Amino acid sequence: INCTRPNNNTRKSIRIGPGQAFYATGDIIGDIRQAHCNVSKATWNETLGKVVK
Amino acid sequence: AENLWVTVYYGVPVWKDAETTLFCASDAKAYETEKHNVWATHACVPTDPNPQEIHLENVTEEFNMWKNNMVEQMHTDIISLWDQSLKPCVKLTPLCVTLQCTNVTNNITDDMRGELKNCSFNMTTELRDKKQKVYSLFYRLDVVQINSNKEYRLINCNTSACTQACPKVSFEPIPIHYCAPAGFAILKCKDKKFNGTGPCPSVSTVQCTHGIKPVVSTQLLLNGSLAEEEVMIRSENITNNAKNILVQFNTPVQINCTRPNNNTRKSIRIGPGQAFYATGDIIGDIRQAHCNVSKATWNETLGKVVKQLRKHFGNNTIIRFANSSGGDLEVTTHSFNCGGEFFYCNTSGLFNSTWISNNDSITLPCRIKQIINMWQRIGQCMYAPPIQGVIRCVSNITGLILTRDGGSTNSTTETFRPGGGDMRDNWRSELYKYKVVKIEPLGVAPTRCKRRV
Amino acid sequence: KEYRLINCNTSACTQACPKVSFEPIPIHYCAPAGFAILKCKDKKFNGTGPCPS
Amino acid sequence: AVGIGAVFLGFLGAAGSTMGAASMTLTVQARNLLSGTVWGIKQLQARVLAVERYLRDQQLLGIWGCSGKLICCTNVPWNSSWSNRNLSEIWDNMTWLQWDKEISNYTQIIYGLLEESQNQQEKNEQDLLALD
Amino acid sequence: AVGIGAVFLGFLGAAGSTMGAASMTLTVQARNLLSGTVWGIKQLQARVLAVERYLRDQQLLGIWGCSGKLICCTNVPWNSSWSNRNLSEIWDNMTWLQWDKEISNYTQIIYGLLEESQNQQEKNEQDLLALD
Amino acid sequence: AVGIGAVFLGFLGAAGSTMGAASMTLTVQARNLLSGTVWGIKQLQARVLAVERYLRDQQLLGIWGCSGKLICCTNVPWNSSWSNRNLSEIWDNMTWLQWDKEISNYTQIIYGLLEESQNQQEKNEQDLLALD
Amino acid sequence: QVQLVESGPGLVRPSETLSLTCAVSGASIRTKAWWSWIRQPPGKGLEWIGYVSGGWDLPNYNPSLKNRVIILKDTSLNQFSLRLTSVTAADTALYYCAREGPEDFDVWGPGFLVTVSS
Amino acid sequence: QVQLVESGPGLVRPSETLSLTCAVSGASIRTKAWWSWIRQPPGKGLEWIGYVSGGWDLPNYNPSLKNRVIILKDTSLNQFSLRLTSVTAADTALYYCAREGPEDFDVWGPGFLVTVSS
Ligand SMILES: *[C@@H]1O[C@H](CO)[C@@H](O[C@@H]2O[C@H](CO)[C@@H](O[C@@H]3O[C@H](CO[C@H]4O[C@H](CO)[C@@H](O)[C@H](O)[C@@H]4O)[C@@H](O)[C@H](O[C@H]4O[C@H](CO)[C@@H](O)[C@H](O)[C@@H]4O)[C@@H]3O)[C@H](O)[C@H]2NC(C)=O)[C@H](O)[C@H]1NC(C)=O
Ligand SMILES: *[C@@H]1O[C@H](CO)[C@@H](O[C@@H]2O[C@H](CO)[C@@H](O[C@@H]3O[C@H](CO)[C@@H](O)[C@H](O)[C@@H]3O)[C@H](O)[C@H]2NC(C)=O)[C@H](O)[C@H]1NC(C)=O
Ligand SMILES: *[C@@H]1O[C@H](CO)[C@@H](O[C@@H]2O[C@H](CO)[C@@H](O[C@@H]3O[C@H](CO)[C@@H](O)[C@H](O)[C@@H]3O)[C@H](O)[C@H]2NC(C)=O)[C@H](O)[C@H]1NC(C)=O
Ligand SMILES: *[C@@H]1O[C@H](CO)[C@@H](O[C@@H]2O[C@H](CO)[C@@H](O[C@@H]3O[C@H](CO)[C@@H](O)[C@H](O)[C@@H]3O)[C@H](O)[C@H]2NC(C)=O)[C@H](O)[C@H]1NC(C)=O
Ligand SMILES: *[C@@H]1O[C@H](CO)[C@@H](O[C@@H]2O[C@H](CO)[C@@H](O)[C@H](O)[C@H]2NC(C)=O)[C@H](O)[C@H]1NC(C)=O
Ligand SMILES: *[C@@H]1O[C@H](CO)[C@@H](O[C@@H]2O[C@H](CO)[C@@H](O)[C@H](O)[C@H]2NC(C)=O)[C@H](O)[C@H]1NC(C)=O
Ligand SMILES: *[C@@H]1O[C@H](CO)[C@@H](O)[C@H](O)[C@H]1NC(C)=O
Ligand SMILES: *[C@@H]1O[C@H](CO)[C@@H](O)[C@H](O)[C@H]1NC(C)=O
Ligand SMILES: *[C@@H]1O[C@H](CO)[C@@H](O)[C@H](O)[C@H]1NC(C)=O
Ligand SMILES: *[C@@H]1O[C@H](CO)[C@@H](O)[C@H](O)[C@H]1NC(C)=O
Ligand SMILES: *[C@@H]1O[C@H](CO)[C@@H](O)[C@H](O)[C@H]1NC(C)=O
Repeated sequence: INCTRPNNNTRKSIRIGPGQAFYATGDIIGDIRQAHCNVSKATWNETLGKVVK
Repeated sequence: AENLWVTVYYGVPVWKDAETTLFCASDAKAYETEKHNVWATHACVPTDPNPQEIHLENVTEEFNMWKNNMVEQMHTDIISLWDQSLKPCVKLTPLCVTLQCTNVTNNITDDMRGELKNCSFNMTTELRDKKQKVYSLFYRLDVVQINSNKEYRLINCNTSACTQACPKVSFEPIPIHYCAPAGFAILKCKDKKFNGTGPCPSVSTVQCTHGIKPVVSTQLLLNGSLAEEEVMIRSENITNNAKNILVQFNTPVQINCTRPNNNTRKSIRIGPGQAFYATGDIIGDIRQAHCNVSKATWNETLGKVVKQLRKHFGNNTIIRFANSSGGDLEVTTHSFNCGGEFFYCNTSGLFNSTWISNNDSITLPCRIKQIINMWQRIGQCMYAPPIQGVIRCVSNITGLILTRDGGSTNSTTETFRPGGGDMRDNWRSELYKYKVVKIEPLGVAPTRCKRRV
Repeated sequence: KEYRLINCNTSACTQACPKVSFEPIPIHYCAPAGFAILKCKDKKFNGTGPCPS
Repeated sequence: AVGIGAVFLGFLGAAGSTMGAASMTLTVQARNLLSGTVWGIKQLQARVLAVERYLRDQQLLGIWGCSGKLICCTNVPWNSSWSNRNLSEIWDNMTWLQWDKEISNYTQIIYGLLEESQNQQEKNEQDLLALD
Repeated sequence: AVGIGAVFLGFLGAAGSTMGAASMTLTVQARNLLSGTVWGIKQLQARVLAVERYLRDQQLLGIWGCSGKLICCTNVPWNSSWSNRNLSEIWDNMTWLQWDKEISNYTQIIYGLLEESQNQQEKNEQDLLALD
Repeated sequence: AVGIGAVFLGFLGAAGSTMGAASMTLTVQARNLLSGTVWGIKQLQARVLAVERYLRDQQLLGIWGCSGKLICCTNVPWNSSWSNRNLSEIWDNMTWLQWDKEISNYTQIIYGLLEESQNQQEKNEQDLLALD
Repeated sequence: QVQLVESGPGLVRPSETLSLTCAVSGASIRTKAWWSWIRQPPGKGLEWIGYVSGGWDLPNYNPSLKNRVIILKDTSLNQFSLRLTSVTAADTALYYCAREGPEDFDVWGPGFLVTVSS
Repeated sequence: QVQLVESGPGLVRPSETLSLTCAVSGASIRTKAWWSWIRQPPGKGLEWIGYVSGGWDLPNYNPSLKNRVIILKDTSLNQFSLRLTSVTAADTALYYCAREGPEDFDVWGPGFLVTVSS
């Protein structure tokens, strides 16, 4: 299985207080896409055949 | 007779070198003071008085203070104890605030800046709705200029929170005796002349070490164990210069240190049951903290260490001293904790001398930081409470920590500079005598006896 | 006429959790190995001295 | 020295003398092996490491011929390749440290020989008490 | 298998074989019983539970006839109602698991019989050394 | 009482009786000596103090003549200045508490005498097995 | 305040294994006590079967009971059980669980008639 | 730097139990040492009474002292005590506590005249 978030992220340090770091999300460098996973169709159909058997 | 059998002897005296944990021990006189106004006589067993220093004869063990254990364990124990004596005390998170600071009321010249800055600021009271305006004094080394008007902030307020030390617990050293547990013994090399590494021909086993008071000092280590007759220098390698040189001399040099500025502490209520101890009035003159030393005794001890240092570098060798080459504050000066307040005192007056092969008193000015960050952690700073009264202390200088400059290119002179470095070189000045061994019983040996059926 | 709480200038206060109740459950004390608890079973016994039973 | 004539003093005192002289003083090195809010964990792990080492030594003895006899003649022979020295010389000439340096290689085979000898003695005693 | 002929291998290796074959390999199951910031409490309670179980077993042995002999004939007889099988059959026919399933009921009376036998032997030996 | 005739009951039951009667019941006082997020430290230090005391007692026995015999005749004599009473009177007349009050002074010299006697017996047995 | 209550059959066939069990409340089993079984044939006197102890005594019976009596204590359930293997019809008797203490058999059980009949 | 100081009587009746006690400072008792008692009749030579050890040696005395001498060490108080039961007036002597070490009796006590008189 392959899984990815393709949205590139930039973290940003915001100082909450003395020595308190919070990590927010900055810019989306690039396209705004949707995170997704992939599996091979044939191997998944074959393994479903195996578990059916 | 030649049909030799074997025999197991249990309880054979033989040991090996090992690395195990250790055993705290404090004297019961420090236990007599109630509620632990020094750290951890409850986290440390009471010392059995006059324990067994049983001698060993015709025994040769190789000691090595540089790859020694238990100095790492002493460093870890003191660090963990210093952390464990702060978790009760008050965090100074609400103190990080915009400070309106001016100079202290003083007839200051424009050349010499005021070391003390008065600072007024907002502060929360016990009640959340009401805030108060309050003033205090701080040093130059604790405030920076955030950016007409002149407004400051504390130095630590953008790296870490600070924990104010409790005025109950004092930082004066009580002597720590280290003891081995069961199945281990501490061999003390009792040799008079012993340079820290190699075979010690006169050792003695022991169960508990001597009184090792943990002092915190960078150069000019204080109140240590002085040598028997000579002045002994010790190095892991004298030809190497990256390693320090621990100089332990015989006659302890008396040092007098004082802050003459009389101080009045002031309790400011941060919140419910939260006390902060600021500086109030300077009752009297505004003077500068200083540390004396005796001129003749210091010149004599420098002559002694020159006479001893010429052994490892040839007779016709010029030996000169210099001050520290730079870096952070607390390795340039020599720093310590007198009366529960920290001194950072300049040492250029003690190390301007050169030495050829053939009633006064040195004063040297100090500076007083109120916050400290010792051991150089990532997120901890200790604020120290200002103490009442003119403060003085007398101490016995025992040894130096020197460093040879990286001399090349065919020079007769070889200069020395005092370098603090790691704190472990203090404890390596007091754990050179001891090592820890594991007893292994049940040796086996051939003899002539057969077990009958 | 404005008030404050009584404790607010000596200490902070911890509100008790409504889960944990303060009603006493009986505690039995027991000795460990190598120790024994002697109970003076005398009827008339004023707390001090020889207990014959 | 002080303990001359009546050859004894405190523990590890015989460690410099020869092994023949040190053999008469073994009870105290056997003795000083057991007795002696986060530091309690250090104290406790030291104490249980001490009793674990002592129990391992007592179990190593107990599977051999001697439970607590503290000097045990046994039935395994001695390879003279191991010592390869004069027998009465080592009891007037060598320390236990030097002897343990000598037979450092020749270890852990002796213990299996001891276990084989003790199990053989046990099965022989079982047969002897069986046929009677 | 690999350990055929010279019948031994690692601990619990004889657990499948018969009790007669397993009786020759008992030293290692005796051996692997002792040696082996909040997790230190778990480690410590595991270690002290191990040494408490081992000391309870050694004390149960020590009040009987054998301190560390590891095979002990004794003076108590055997009720044949308990085993009620052929004697030499069980050493070639039964595992220790099946034998412990057999005498699960007939337990804890044997131990008091052993204690009575040992105390009787002790008072008899005290009388024997007293009148001499 | 209930245990009259067959003189036994639970542990510390014989503590009121005379030492001659109490001598027949010693196995249980020996038995009830070992078995029995910050409170775990208290439980653990209690358990390891119990096993440390038990191991110190077993080691004090093991360096004497008896490992686990629980009644040990030995080879040291008795100074009659210590007891200075009629011998058979104390086994029908005295409790163990009163006897321990009697010989409170005369202690810790007996133990060194026991160690000297055991080491002398060990060197005599070593010589006896050596010349054979 | 101790209370002993027997439980088990009162009608069994001869040449079988008889077993009762007496529950104990009001006190503890592991006391200075012999938890005992005592019987009585009907119209006749008592017959002490045996005891067991809450300490570590070995149980001692009447030798007339022919080694067929095993009294087993259950300290985890505060009970103690009589056994009688190979019974006969002449062993019909009231059975009693009791407690020997510093006084002699203070708290008994009520005592139940086991009538062994074929 | 060791310092030994005797304490006790100097005038006792004969046929009694004599006992001194020497306090030790400057070092430890449990060292490679025999903490010893040595006496001297007045005008005459020394007379070694006996010793005790800070290790685990059994104390060994002069057999001329007729087994009336028990030297007992007190490691919890850094002391060691002489005893002498059934004294006579001829046992009048200066008494000395001392320390046998790798050198021979370096630090003594000052030595006090016990004059046994009736
Ligand atoms: C540890 O201790 C040592 C020992 O004192 C300190 O070393 C001294 O440091 C100071 C400065 O840090 C050195 O500098 C001296 O400053 C004096 C004051 O400066 C005023 O005057 C000069 C003009 O001379 C102006 O430019 C300046 O803006 C100030 O208005 C000077 O007067 C000194 O000059 C000296 O040398 C010249 C040479 O021509 C002479 O003509 C002068 O009369 C005078 O003697 C000098 O510039 C001082 O030199 C150091 N002392 C020594 C003995 O060398 C360390 O600073 C201290 N460590 C730390 C961290 O502070
Ligand atoms: C302590 O808290 C008080 C209360 O907030 C602070 O006082 C206030 O500070 C602000 C910032 O300077 C003042 O605003 C400015 O005031 C000046 C002068 O009036 C005006 O010219 C500016 O335009 C701006 O409004 C505010 O007035 C002032 N309030 C009061 C009542 O003084 C104070 O700064 C805090 N710190 C200290 C050290 O007192
Ligand atoms: C070790 O000793 C030497 C002198 O032998 C010290 O050198 C001196 O260092 C100071 C500052 O570190 C120099 O002061 C200068 O003052 C002017 C005045 O305003 C300032 O503008 C400069 O920036 C500088 O601060 C001083 O000139 C210098 N001495 C010489 C002769 O050059 C050195 O600091 C000492 N090191 C330590 C750690 O004390
Ligand atoms: C280095 O060591 C010596 C301490 O013995 C100190 O050297 C001193 O340096 C000052 C510099 O102004 C000298 O002051 C003047 O020197 C000229 C000669 O150049 C002289 O004619 C003047 O009358 C005036 O004294 C001073 O004499 C000199 N000391 C000696 C004994 O010659 C200095 O304190 C040390 N360096 C540092 C950085 O601490
Ligand atoms: C998941 O991603 C991996 C990335 O490595 C793919 O593996 C590669 O697939 C290509 C296409 O067939 C091959 O040419 C490479 O040799 C493969 N490399 C490795 C290391 O396996 C994989 O095919 C992907 N799977 C799916 C189902 O998308
Ligand atoms: C450091 O301060 C101490 C303060 O006690 C000084 O010691 C005194 O010095 C004076 C002057 O010589 C003597 O009269 C006193 O007898 C000393 N008292 C004691 C207790 O020693 C010491 O001299 C100072 N040292 C230096 C180098 O300044
Ligand atoms: C899986 O593969 C078989 C063989 O080609 C096919 O008949 C079947 O329809 C496949 N399953 C799916 C869900 O496509
Ligand atoms: C140290 O004393 C000697 C002897 O008086 C003298 O020659 C030397 O110059 C002194 N050293 C210093 C740095 O004054
Ligand atoms: C022990 O074995 C090593 C090889 O591992 C060998 O070098 C050494 O010489 C041996 N020791 C002795 C004393 O022969
Ligand atoms: C063990 O006793 C139980 C009764 O508790 C009985 O059911 C079982 O059959 C007995 N076991 C054997 C092997 O007879
Ligand atoms: C034990 O010794 C003390 C002296 O310490 C003495 O008073 C006491 O009488 C002695 N005990 C007996 C029973 O004599």
